[PDB]
Amino acid sequence: AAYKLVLIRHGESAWNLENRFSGWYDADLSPAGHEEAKRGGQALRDAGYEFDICFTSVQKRAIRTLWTVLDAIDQMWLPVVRTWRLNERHYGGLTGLNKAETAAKHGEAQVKIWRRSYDVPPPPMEPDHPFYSNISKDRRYADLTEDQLPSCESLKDTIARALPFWNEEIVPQIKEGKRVLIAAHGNSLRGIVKHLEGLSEEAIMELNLPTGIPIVYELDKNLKPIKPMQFLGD
Amino acid sequence: AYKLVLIRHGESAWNLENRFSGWYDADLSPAGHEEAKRGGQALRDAGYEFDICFTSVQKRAIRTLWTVLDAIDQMWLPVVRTWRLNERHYGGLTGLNKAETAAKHGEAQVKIWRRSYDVPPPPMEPDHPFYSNISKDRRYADLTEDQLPSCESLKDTIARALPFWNEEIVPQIKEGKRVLIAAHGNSLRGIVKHLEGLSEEAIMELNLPTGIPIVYELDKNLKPIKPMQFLGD
Ligand SMILES: Cc1ccc(S(=O)(=O)Nc2cc3c(c(O)c2O)C(=O)c2ccccc2C3=O)cc1
Ligand SMILES: [Cl-]
Repeated sequence: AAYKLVLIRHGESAWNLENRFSGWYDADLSPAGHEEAKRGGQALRDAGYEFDICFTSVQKRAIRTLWTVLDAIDQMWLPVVRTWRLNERHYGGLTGLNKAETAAKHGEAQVKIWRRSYDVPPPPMEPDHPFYSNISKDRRYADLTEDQLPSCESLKDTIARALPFWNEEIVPQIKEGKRVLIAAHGNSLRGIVKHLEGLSEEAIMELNLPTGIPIVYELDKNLKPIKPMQFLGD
Repeated sequence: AYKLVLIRHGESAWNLENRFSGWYDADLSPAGHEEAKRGGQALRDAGYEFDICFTSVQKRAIRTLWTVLDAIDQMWLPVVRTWRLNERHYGGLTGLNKAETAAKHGEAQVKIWRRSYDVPPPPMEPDHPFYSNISKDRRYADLTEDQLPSCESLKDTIARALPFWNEEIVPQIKEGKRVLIAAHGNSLRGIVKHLEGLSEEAIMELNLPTGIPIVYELDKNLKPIKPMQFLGD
């Protein structure tokens, strides 16, 4: 086809292992997550993939995944663009809580409702939240407007601030013929996949992208996929 | 009072820094990596923050930058890569050690190359082991015929580094962005020469230390207000 696009979700984070809601908390890769990013890199290398430009979030689990991939494929020299707009979903008050704490405080019913809903957000991260200053006052978000910096996000909110970056900064590069690598997060990548395949809310909430595995799209000139997404590996 | 930080990468693999590594894309050795880590830790201990980073398209400089950013928890910063901050291109000498260089070209000529500001080494010819590896590397595919060097004098290196400094780095500094530059001995020599208004002789005598943060305090005209400062112990 005309174009080729590659996506990868960051490998396992240290809070993926603790089973805690990271969201905008900047958790690093776990050692296993680093190995995942490395195997994804080796997969892209064995298949001879070349890129011209890379996009990622401002979160180090995604960034380190990109670094590990670029290292594996000997393309550390590529231009890299970072944006908060490819960040993980902001999980508001749930940030920092594990499964048990979440259920204990909100109940199994409320947790299932949040879990299965597309447009209902978790509660907001309030100023007394233990990660409030760590996230909301981080200087990497200093240039965001009052409206842009979320206290919480539904999957809808997430996709809503992710697709403008896709349309305005990524799409033109692709149509310029640049071969794009996007290393990011499950939910921000869900936005892109939903747009690409024209999926429904139910369908996208059913899609679970695996950590650290390359996802290949073959696109026509209008960025319509000519076939289903493909995973790279062994 | 603007604040500018430079860092020169450390040791590369296979003893390549003593083999005119030049435009060959040698990786850091584990020791060179550790140097970058100590420099990063130095910057962390001193509480330095940056807003933007510049580096070359060579992985020993890029991995130096990555290591520093990891160490100071600023992996999220915007990063700009440019061939214009590459190490000096050593042409036909690239990859040779001292004895091989003297044996192939003679002591007289080697001394002349070594002490001259504007005499380049011979070009890297098609039979050189790195000829296609460098000249055909796709990261330089957009360079024009004049821009892609077969060899460089120190004058040439500085001449292609300073327009990047002027056009891309200077505006950032003047907007108050705190700049980090991770690059190579000779490209950084170019910047230091421009900053301190040094002569050809002085800049050929200047040897910037590796893996140590180098701090400049500049006034509004980007003239240094004091000597360069090193961070560590
Ligand atoms: C940190 C964490 C706590 C609980 C779980 S779970 O065992 O219930 N599995 C799980 C849970 C959720 C989710 C999930 O995908 C899941 O596998 C969600 O997507 C989700 C979205 C918005 C609010 C809450 C959730 C949610 O709790 C997983 C991860
Ligand atoms: Cl980078």
